This record gives sequence, structure tokens and C-alpha cells, in this order.
Amino acid sequence: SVLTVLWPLNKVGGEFLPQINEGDLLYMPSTLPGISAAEAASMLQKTDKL
Amino acid sequence: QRLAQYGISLAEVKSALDASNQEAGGSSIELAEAEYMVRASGYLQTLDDFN
Repeated sequence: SVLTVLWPLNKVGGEFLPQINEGDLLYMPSTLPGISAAEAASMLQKTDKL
Repeated sequence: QRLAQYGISLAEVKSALDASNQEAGGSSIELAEAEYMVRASGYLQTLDDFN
């Protein structure tokens, strides 16, 4: 049995943290540099309403 | 001798020297879709600029 236990060890990956969830979320989109000040407000309002 | 010929003082030379080695642009204009930063040169790079 101690030898057979070598099967799952190599079939399981190693991870540093679990993902701990919080009651809230944070939305952050990857974007491009070029942007004005009014288009930013428009995009923000659109994303919030969606 | 050439300072006396053209009639220039050393203070003027220093003021013109320390007022020609800068670089500053402080604007940003929107071309209907995105921002465009405004930059202005002025650094002293070669000897042709000092002259």
C-alpha cells in the first residue's frame, strides 16, 4: 500500500494558495493606452450599467 | 574684444546660455478619439547648437 500510494502524488499539481473568495468582486479590463477624458466616463458608465 | 565690439555684457551671455538648454511641453489635445501629448525640444546636443 505504501508503494501504491505513489500513483496520486505524481497525478496532483502543487499550488501555493487556495483561492479564498470574499463577498465582493473587482472587475478590471485590460485596455490600450490611448484614451480621452470623456470617452473614459462613457465607457465607465456603460460597464457599470451592464 | 568681441564683447566690446558688439556691445554685450557677461550677464547677457549667462542669461542666454542658461535659457537655451531646456525641454518642456505641458499640453494634451484630443484628436476626436484619443489624447496626443505635446512635446517641445530645446536641449543642447551638438556644438552646432551652442553656436
